[PDB]
Amino acid sequence: QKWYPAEDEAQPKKVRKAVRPWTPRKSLQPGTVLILLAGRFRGKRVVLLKCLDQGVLLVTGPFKINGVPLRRVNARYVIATSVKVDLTGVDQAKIDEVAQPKYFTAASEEAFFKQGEKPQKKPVSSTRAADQKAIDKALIANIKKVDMLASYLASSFSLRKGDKPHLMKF
Amino acid sequence: VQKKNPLRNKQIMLRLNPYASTFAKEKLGEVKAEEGKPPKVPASFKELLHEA
Amino acid sequence: PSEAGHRLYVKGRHLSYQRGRRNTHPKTSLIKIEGVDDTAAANFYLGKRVAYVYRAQKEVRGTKIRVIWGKITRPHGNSGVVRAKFTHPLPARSFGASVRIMLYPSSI
Amino acid sequence: MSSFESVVVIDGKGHLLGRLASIVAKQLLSGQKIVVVRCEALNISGEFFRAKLKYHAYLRKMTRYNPTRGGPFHFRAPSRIFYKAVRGMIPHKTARGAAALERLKVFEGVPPPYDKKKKMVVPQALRVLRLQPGRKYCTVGRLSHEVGWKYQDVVARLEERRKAKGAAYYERKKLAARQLSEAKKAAAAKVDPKVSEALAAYGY
Amino acid sequence: MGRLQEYQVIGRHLPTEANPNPALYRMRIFAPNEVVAKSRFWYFLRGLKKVKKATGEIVSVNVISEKHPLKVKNFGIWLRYDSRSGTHNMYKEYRETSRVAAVEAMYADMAARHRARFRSIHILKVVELEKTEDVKRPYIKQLVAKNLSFPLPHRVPKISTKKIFSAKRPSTFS
Amino acid sequence: MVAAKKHVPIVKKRTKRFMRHQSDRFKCLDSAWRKPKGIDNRVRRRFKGNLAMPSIGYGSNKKTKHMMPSGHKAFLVHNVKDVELLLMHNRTYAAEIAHNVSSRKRIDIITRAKQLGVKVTNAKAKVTTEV
Amino acid sequence: WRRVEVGRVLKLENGSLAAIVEIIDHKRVLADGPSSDPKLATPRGIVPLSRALLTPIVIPKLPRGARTGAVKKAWEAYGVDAKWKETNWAKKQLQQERRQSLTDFDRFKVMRLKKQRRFEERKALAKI
RNA sequence: ACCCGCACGUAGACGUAUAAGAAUAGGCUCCGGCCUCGUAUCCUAGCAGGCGAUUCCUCCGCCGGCCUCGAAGUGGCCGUCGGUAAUUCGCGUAUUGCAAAGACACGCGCGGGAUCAAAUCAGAUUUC
RNA sequence: CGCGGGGUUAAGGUGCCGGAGUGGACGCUCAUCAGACUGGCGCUCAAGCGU
Repeated sequence: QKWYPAEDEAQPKKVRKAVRPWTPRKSLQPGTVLILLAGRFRGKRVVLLKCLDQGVLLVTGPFKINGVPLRRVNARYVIATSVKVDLTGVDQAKIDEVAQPKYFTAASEEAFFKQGEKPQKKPVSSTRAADQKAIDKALIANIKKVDMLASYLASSFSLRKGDKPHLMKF
Repeated sequence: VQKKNPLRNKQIMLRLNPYASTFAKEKLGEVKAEEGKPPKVPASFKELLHEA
Repeated sequence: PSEAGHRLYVKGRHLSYQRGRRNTHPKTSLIKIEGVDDTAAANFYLGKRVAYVYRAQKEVRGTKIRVIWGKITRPHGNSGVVRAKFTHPLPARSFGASVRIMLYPSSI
Repeated sequence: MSSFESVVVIDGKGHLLGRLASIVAKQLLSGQKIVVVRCEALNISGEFFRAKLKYHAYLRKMTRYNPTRGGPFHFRAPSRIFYKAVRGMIPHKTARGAAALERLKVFEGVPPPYDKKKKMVVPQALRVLRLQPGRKYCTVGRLSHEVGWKYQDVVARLEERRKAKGAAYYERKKLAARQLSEAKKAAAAKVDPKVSEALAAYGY
Repeated sequence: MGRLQEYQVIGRHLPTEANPNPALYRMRIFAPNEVVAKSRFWYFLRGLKKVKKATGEIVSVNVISEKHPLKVKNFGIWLRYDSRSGTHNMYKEYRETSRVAAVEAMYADMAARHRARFRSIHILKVVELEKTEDVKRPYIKQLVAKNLSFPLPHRVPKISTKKIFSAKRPSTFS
Repeated sequence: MVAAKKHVPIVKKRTKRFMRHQSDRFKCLDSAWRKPKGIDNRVRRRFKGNLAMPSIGYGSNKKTKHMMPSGHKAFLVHNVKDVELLLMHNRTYAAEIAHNVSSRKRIDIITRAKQLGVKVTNAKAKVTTEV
Repeated sequence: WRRVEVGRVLKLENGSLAAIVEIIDHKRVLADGPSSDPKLATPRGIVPLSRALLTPIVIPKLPRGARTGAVKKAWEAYGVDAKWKETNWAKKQLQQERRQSLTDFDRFKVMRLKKQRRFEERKALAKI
């Protein structure tokens, strides 16, 4: 580059560690109902739309049914159930659009005078709200078509007394 | 700098033994026995086995 | 009016540390999980996170609740006890205390 | 199978002393609150006179000076005998042992805050499962009778009053069983049976 | 002593120019594996015919499997036990489905009742009482009696040892 | 980017000090380590539950020896010429102004060290900020 | 109550039935299990009495020492599979096998249908 | 008990639900029958659980009356009021963006003043 | 026998103190202070003895 190395700083050797695609569990299929185990939507049943990369999953619990917005989650923090909802009608182009890894990203007088003040909680969007509605429309229609499933996705999962997760059949 | 087990690392085994790939490919570890009807055990051997 | 609890952890009891008879090693803790009474059942909770929750005396981040996080490493014995390692060793006054075995990392 | 409960009420009738004591001590050190009712009905294997003379050997251990400080205090109640049996197997010289022993409540008969609750039994210490039928056994309560306990007849009467109140519980409970079962049948008459075959296929 | 197996150990002296073609001594040894069978065979041929391991070799070591291990039968075993006082000869009956099982029971019985070791017992012979009435042990004759049928009272139910507390007192009518 | 060098993680095999045996009981005994020389001294015989003695196995890694938690090594400076010796070693060494340096000489050292890119451990010494 | 005898079928531990062919000792029996259901089948062999529970079904005339064909003929003649199907132990077993097979959605449907049935029993009890 | 001033909010809750006894060579019961198995029963839906409906008189909780509980003290019935998905919806739950300091009210306390009832040594001290 | 992390063992143990089985198969023993490959508590189809 521009500067001669001004100190005997050793460059790193070439690591032979390549990047290969993550292989998800056989239970992580598109449309599988997932139980979240951590976060602020902890214990809520959502629907997996697309499996992303490096363990991340694109999930959305139809906001109308359960208040879980179009979000990402690590696969090691979800339990895959045996129920798989049909995704026929949900636009895969819209799913692929929201699945890009940049959708969930983002000195003067006012800069000084805002120091020490609480940040304002941002309102959401006008296009992200429409994106949620676009995916939810067909998803909710399919979920209503499925018998009894809408009341299933609206109820939070919890452990009662005597229930052993090691002997269950999730 | 780091000893790698050839029984766990297949590349190290291929480095030390170039025959490992075609040993696994041609299944020389699951070789079958010679075909044909095997004969029966002689009666003398059986009367010797269950003696007094 | 939901009127229902929200528990997503298995209750556990921190029995003691890994030890012989006159030599105690606080770096590893022996924990009994409720419902786990065999090595095969203990094999399910291997790798799962464990939380020791306690109120101390004093609010720090708006609350008095502090938590020491750890992980189940291996089964112990034949009765379903597990060995667990925490960032720092668990307090010796928590011998016989309630710990929370979480359901993550999940391979289900 | 394995359960973590608020408090375990253990009905001490027909239980071996040492085996129930070991299970109770392990539970106390594990962090379980244990109360033991009917401590007079615990059983010791062998004969009367063997445990009798062993307990006289225990009373014979007396200090030379005044029995006020450091001497072996001889408590003649059966629950105190069970408490001694538990205490000998708990590290009482440490604070952990003190906490484990303070987690335990021993009682004679079934006290009023403990006759409203279900009483458990320990199959690993029951006399009918551990002792051979040809062997003999002695009762801790009548052992206490023959060493010097002064409170046996009294708990016998308030025990039989408790049994009379339990007979009241089951005439009320047979009554409750009548309307519960006939409500079950009258509900099966109006069972709208799609839910019925669904629950039958699902097991319930 | 563990999973004992009946081994047919054939062994002979080493062949010499003066004495070729030895006698091929064969013995049946109940041992857990082949190494014990060979060692016991030499221990016995050192005793009997005076050949040694250094001057002898093993012709063959074959497993003698039971012909009909699904049929219960009567075994009578003769044995010599070296006690503190001296050697004594005994004879005992066992109701087993295999000769191996009878010898295993024999070892357990003589360990329990007479405190006899593996090295202090010499199994003279193991025979099968094919004919009824050949059995002389009263316990075995009770089992061989006409139309046997006995109930099982006070049957302790197999409860879990990790189930600490039970709500209902158990019953022993099963 | 200005920090210390890239170094291997700093591992201290033991953080506590080796106290002299029975130095907590007697006020005439300083806590500086003295090797016990008695034959029946259980610290010297290394019985269980006793004091450990300093051994060469407790030594620090040669790549992180003498290194501060920031990653620099301490370099005692008495004047401005001494911080100038760290022109080519700004990432490996940090300036430690000596305890008997006056205030104005301390100001001279701190100013030059900032220009050279050398960290000063005791820059909050007998100086203050004027607006 | 029940006595061990030739023809006494007994449930072992694994949800299987085995008829006693001959009594070996006070603690062990020879038993053979010829059936068509793979779950109720049992290989012929020594069965310890401690690990077996006597079933009130009896083969009427089983000759002692009967080999697998005769025991299978008697088994099909009486209909031991059907009588094991009707008795309480297998109804409890089927209830347990169905109980362990509920998923999370099946458990939710069970609780909801139990709520409907429960409201209806509350109405039936409020009638009383 | 009041008047001024001052100070601070768990040897281990997360559904921490479940009462005869007596026997274990028998017990339960609807009188049909039942019993290895507490591997059971209840309860378990909604912003850490909202609004408006449709719709149900089911459940819970608070106060009064009638009685019940002494063993180391409690529950039932009726009545008032409030909430209440058994069924079906329209609304809000989001950027906390893949798990990691404001006001009011209620209490425990003090530092002085005097307010009752007492104790110790009319007059000195002390006690909720 | 240097300072640590992980794994596996020896001798000895797995009723509680005390980490780990009230593990399994076969028998024997009730001792008015049995016995313990017992230290205490305590144990008796053992927590004793032999395999």
